[PDB]
Amino acid sequence: RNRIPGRQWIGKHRRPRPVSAQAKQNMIRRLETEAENQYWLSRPFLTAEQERGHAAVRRAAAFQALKAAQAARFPAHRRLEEQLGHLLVTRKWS
Amino acid sequence: FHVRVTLPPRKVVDRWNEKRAMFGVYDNIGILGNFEKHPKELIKGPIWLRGWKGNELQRCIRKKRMVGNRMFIDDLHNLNKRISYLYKHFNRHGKYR
Amino acid sequence: TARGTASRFLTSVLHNGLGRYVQQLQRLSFSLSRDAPSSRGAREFVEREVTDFARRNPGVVIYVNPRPCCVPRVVAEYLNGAVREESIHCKSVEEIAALVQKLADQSGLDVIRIRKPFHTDSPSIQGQWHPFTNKPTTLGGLRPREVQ
Amino acid sequence: AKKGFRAAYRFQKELERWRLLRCPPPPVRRSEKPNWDYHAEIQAFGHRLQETFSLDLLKTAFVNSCYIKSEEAKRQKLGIDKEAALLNLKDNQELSEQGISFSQTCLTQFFEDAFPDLPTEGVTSLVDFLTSEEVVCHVARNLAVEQLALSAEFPVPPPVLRQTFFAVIGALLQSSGPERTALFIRDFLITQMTGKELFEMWTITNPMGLLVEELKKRKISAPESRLTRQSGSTTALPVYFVGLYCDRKLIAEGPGETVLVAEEEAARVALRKLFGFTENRRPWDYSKP
Repeated sequence: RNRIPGRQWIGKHRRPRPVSAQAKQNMIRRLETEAENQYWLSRPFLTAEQERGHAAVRRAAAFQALKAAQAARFPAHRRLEEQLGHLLVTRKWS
Repeated sequence: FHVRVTLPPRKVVDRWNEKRAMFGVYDNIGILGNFEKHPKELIKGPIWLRGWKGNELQRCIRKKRMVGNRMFIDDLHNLNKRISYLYKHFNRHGKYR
Repeated sequence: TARGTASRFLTSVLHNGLGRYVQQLQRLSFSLSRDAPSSRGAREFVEREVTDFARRNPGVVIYVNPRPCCVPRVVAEYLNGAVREESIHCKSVEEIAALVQKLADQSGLDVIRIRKPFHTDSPSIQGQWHPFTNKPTTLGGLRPREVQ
Repeated sequence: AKKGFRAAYRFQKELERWRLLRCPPPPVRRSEKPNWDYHAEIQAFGHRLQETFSLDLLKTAFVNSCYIKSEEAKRQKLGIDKEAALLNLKDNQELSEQGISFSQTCLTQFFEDAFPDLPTEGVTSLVDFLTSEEVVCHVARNLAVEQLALSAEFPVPPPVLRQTFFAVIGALLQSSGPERTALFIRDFLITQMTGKELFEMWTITNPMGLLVEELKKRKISAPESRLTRQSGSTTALPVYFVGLYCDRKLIAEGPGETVLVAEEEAARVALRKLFGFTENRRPWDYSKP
């Protein structure tokens, strides 16, 4: 006897749904977490000047690793043991 | 999907009969034979198919060129229709244009 | 599906494992083929493993028949009276050895969905709840409305 | 006309399964089936229970008078000369008697030492229950004693299987001292008593009179039936709890559908405490000295 014209949550008339005390709790909890976040995000150990190139040694080597990893790709060695090993199918017990 | 209730007679094949035992006997004829007769000559079959290959269209058009005028009216006609169908199906249809 | 099959509660045969463990596998009978390829794995297991397996499991009898047969099978038989069939057909030696080692340590009780993980007797030690257990007693066992 | 051999042949297996379903096969001796070596079985039997038998005595143990009588029937009707070497077979009679006597002696000592408060009739009935046709038949069946027994009529009727089983015991008593056979009996017999109640195997139908007798014997005066809790008296499903009082102390209490059944139950409980068979009693010891 009460309708919600169209689709429930979409159009220019929607279902009225109210905010609840639970939802307020959750929102505030999450805020408090963020506040504490930016407090700890505020104070760097090194300055911007001090941190220049502080590892350029490692970051070159990481990339050398990433390169070598690909350089290593070739079709694998094929060995005698497999081709002749296949002959073991006909093995006779006599 | 009703299946056989009675066992068949076990088929005895002697693989040592003349045909299977002689199989592939003259195959190397050219090489071991100081090449004179080439292995194509070992082929016993339809007169337009010997030592030659092709997909369905080539088979049909080949047969029509070689043995065509010795054909019966009906198989000749069906040969013409088949050549037509295969022709426009290979040329005008497919996924890979 | 669990509504398709039967079920059993968790069980031991003859209260096994209480007094002593009695290994439940009784006889083990292989049938291989000396000539045919599908029995290849079954052959090697007979050469290398069967000796050491028999030494390790004094209780189980092991029968081994080469016969003109196309699908190598091993038939386990249990102290329970249960019989279990396997095909060792076209398997490696490590695979035969593994399978036989699975057969060795099973009860022979059927593999079917077990209803609850534990079988208890006398679960109830010190008491078992009944509706009156926690209610207070009154004077002269009088009802709620009664007069004496 | 080139068929599946795989098809027809595979269907042959189904056809056989259906034959086995509509006519159940009569049970056949494992000795008559394809894989059998009797000496290997005998040796293995002993090896898997960790017992030392002179194989002579064990072979003696599985021989029954029935097997001998049938062997003589065949020796007479086929004109075959058997008698001497067949009379040398030495049936299990002596071994079975040794077995039962020492077995009952053993159990009786076990219960006597475990539950000091049981009356003569009690240890009598318990022993009678562990040695009962049913229980021994069961345990014997599961140890593959039925399979290894030589007798006519392969289903091997219970009175046979029992003899056969105790024959093994006597045979152990010869090879190993009473100390070893003690452990065996307490392992494969006493365990059958796990979970079962006292008056389940007593069958005594007069709980009240027996309770009064035991209380008189204990110099305890007056068992008094008193009604503790009851839910619904007018319902098709009433519930009663009768307590039993000896000098204002509550000796036991029980549930029921009527006042009578409740009395009986409280009596059972009292009897259980007095005699010592209770849910709280220590589980049976297992240790190997």
